Amino acid sequence: TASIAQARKLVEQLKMEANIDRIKVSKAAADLMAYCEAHAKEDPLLTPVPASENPFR
Amino acid sequence: TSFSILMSPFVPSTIFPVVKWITYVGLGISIGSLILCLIIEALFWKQIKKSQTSHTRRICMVNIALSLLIADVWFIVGATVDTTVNPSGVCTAAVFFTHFFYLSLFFWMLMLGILLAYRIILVFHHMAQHLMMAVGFCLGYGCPLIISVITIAVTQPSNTYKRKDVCWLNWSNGSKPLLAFVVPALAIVAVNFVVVLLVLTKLWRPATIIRVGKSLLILTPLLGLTWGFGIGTIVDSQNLAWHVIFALLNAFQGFFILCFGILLDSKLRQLLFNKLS
Amino acid sequence: VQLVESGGGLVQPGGSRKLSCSASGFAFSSFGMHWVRQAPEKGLEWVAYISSGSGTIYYADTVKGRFTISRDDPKNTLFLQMTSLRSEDTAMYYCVRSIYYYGSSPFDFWGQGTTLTVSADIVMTQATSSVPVTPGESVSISCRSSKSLLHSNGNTYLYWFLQRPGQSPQLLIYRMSNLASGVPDRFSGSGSGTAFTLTISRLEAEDVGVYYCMQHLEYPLTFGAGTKLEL
Amino acid sequence: LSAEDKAAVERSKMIDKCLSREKTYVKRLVKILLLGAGESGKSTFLKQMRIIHVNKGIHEYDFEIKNVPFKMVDVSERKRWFECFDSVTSILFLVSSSEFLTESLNIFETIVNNRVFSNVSIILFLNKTDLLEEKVQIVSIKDYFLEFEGDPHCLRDVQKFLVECFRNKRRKPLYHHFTTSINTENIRLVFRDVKDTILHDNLKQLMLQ
Amino acid sequence: ELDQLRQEAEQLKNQIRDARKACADATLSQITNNIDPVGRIQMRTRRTLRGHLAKIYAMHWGTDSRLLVSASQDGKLIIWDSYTTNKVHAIPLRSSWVMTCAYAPSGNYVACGGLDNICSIYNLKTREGNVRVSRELAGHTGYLSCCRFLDDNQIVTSSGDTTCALWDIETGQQTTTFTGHTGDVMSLSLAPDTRLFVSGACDASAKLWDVREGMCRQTFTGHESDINAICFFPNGNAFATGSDDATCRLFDLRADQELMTYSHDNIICGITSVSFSKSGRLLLAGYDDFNCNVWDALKADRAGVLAGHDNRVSCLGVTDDGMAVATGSWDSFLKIWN
Repeated sequence: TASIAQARKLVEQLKMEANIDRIKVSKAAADLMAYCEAHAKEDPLLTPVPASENPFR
Repeated sequence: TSFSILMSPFVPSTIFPVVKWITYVGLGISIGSLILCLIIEALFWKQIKKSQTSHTRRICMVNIALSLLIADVWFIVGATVDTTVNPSGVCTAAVFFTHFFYLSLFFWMLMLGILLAYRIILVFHHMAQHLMMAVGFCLGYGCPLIISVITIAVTQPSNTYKRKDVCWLNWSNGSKPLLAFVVPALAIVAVNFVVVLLVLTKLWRPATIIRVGKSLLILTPLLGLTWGFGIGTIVDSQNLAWHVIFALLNAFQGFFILCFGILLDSKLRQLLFNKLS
Repeated sequence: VQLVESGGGLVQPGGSRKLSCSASGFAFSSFGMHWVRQAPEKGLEWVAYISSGSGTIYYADTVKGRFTISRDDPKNTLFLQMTSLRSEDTAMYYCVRSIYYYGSSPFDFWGQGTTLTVSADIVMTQATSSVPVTPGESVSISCRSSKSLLHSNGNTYLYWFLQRPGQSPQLLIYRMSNLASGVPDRFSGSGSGTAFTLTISRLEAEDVGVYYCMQHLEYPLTFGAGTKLEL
Repeated sequence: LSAEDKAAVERSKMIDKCLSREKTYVKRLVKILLLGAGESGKSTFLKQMRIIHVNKGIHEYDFEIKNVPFKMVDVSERKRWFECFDSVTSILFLVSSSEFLTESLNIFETIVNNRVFSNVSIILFLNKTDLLEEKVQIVSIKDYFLEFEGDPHCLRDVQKFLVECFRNKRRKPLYHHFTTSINTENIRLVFRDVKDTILHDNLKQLMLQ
Repeated sequence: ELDQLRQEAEQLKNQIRDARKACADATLSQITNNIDPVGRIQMRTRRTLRGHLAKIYAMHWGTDSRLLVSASQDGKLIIWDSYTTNKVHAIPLRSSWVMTCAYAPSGNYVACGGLDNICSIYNLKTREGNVRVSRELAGHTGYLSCCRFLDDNQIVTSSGDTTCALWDIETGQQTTTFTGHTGDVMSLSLAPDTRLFVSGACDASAKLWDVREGMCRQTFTGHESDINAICFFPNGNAFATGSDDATCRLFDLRADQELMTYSHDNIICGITSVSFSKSGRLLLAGYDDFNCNVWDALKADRAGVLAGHDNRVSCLGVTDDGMAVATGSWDSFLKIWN
């Protein structure tokens, strides 16, 4: 009864999640490095800025 | 120069050739142990700051060590400087300084005893950290300053703060400035004694003997119970052997502080051995 | 929010008076408070400042020491005690609310204030005492300063207030750039160190009146003559 | 500073004062979890203390036993969130000695062995002891399979077995009591346990033990 | 019929496992064997924000990268000026057992919540000048782990009742309820576009939810214990988790599988917080060994160590300009690093 309904919900959710579009890990790696290289100069913790501009130095 | 000269008005001439050397050896070991203790405290200060009660205790420890270092150096100075050639300057500055810093030692030990009593009896009582700092520094250094300055102001113009032979302080059928050290110090010792018993009152309620003995021997040097032997060196001249006991248990007080109040704590031992490797 | 001031009136030469402000509808203990004067036909002028916690107190150098400031937080009542009142003190006084934390809006509320009649510091020139305008046309107003207000912390501390005819001033511009709450977004302004032009796009009615400019860079706070937009 | 910083700074200082004024109170406050594995017994016991005192999620109860601020917290799986209670002085664990107790014992074992609770003492209240006495006197199945102390006793051997079962899942002290049906005194008997707890904590902090 | 549905669920799980195995053409580490390591990044304590009276459990930065809301177990919620170490506000909470905080993107609001099962939203900019409770949001059966604002009138909560909620603050009613977790939800993070979010929930499983639709859009697994921290790479197409199994992991939504594990053999304590640097080059993770570390995200090596905390680091956060990073630990101290 109730267990049947819970199992139906679980099966429907698994079906909905299974059919989603998937891409290779290489594209994920490429996009992560693309973001990291695109904004390297604007990452002050990664690249420390001069104290004359730093709001904490 | 005997250590008992702090408490004792007199030192027997027969035992003096041994008592003076006991005092020199003990004072060397004491100054060395105090230097080592304060170096350890400064180096490991940031690694031991865990609780407010332990914080106040470590403050009292550091101040006791500082007071005994200063006063031990000053006592050796007063022992090495002749009175006839230097009626002033040294040997009167030395006297006031050594008196003040011994009162600092004894009043910091009293502060440690009061802290123990306050943390054992008034368990549900808390008071501002800076206000405890205020009381501790006002009693441990304010009271010694007040007492020693009053003594010098009531003695020096009449030339009694000086001694005759060894540059410490006088008591001879007249002006008695020595009772500005013997009276307070031993009084404090009495108080500390009560405190020690109270702690035993709490450690005998339930390795009971081992723990009780460890507590007793970690509290006797830091609360200065050994200074109670001074009573004897005022009560009688020698009798059996009071001056020898005084020198053997009180001159090395810095050594005992280092060995027990520093080198018997498990955490400090672990940190020091890890650093030394 | 409501600051209701009381105590005004006429005094004989010399004498004394105690003005008060009742604060209702805000956390008066958290707000610093100012007393700001205004001569009957002249510009504004600053009188005194009491801080949150009844600590910092600043006085106008003109009548300093002859008056004092105080606050009563439980009663939410502010006080200014004037002593030895000469004719130069004849002005309408206003009690002003200002809170100081990052991003706050100092001088955000003004009472109606009360009249009080009797029978180096930085200077700003209000270059014009009047600008004729036609409603619906954009207007722009000039104040000149005698020192840079761009402090090293990145701020600039000039303020623009508006007294509409018969009212108490309302903050238009706080800190040389910003816009207060309750004023239309058509008000703005810009400037550089020692110069500023206030901009009103789409001048509407009720914008007639006098615009005032003040320095909260250091003390005292100095006021200009105020430009009277006429219509 | 541009003085609008100065006022700003002053504001911060005021806030600091307030926080300092609360530090001393936070130390003065004693926290006690209430873990009882049931609903009726906890309600009755809290009702008794509330009668003594008067004369949502967590149900914080605030009271005083001898002019000491006391907060009793009284909050499946309890693993990550159940770690904010490592700041409490005690854990009052109410179980009834007239209803058998494997689940109560297992919950006790999970509680006590947690590193969250190493600096937290535990006060084992065994209540409904009148019910236990009646259950033993009147012919009823008595605790068995390790109770080598005689089932048909009056009151003592069964109690000793219960406690010596409760003190055995420990690899701060573990107090215990045998309060009666409701009780006559309950606040002065938790006050003693918390005072001994804090005294031992103070003694440890003074390297004096 | 129950057995048939269980078999169908097992078949679907096998299909999902095979699909995720398919796209794993190469491990993320292999494509990173040619990137210049960032080396040792030594960050000092520019500011120490002291004043909390007890354990700090959560912290949040402002969008101006200067204001900061921190939140501790003593019942206080303090707003600091990071630049000047000034306490802008001190908000006393009605329930001390509180384990989250948030700072509205517009800066007009902050949020908090905890063991009272309530998400309290406070108005910072009121005419009356005090920070008052704008709304108490109620409806969660369990304790509240984390709350984030999408905007000034929509908030998102996660609770230890296997449930997240999207609330309309004006009405006060759950506009959407997200269900599907098995265990207690511990942390959620919102994407930069504020249309999606991710959640970790004590069942070693993470879920990407759609705010508008309300359905569990994606799921991820791989961890071994409670997931205590979660955040997005600063583009909303990656997210990193920390767990009590002493292992951080970087997942990607589109690849729909695990990409890296940040771990060390000397790391045996769990992970309390994670937050990315602005460029995504640094993942700063808080731990229970009293320390906070800094991983070069793209190389899985340890770029730095933010030692300085005497107790467990419970929260950390990198600004919106990436200038500083704030760490709050159970030592009642908050520290700004740059």
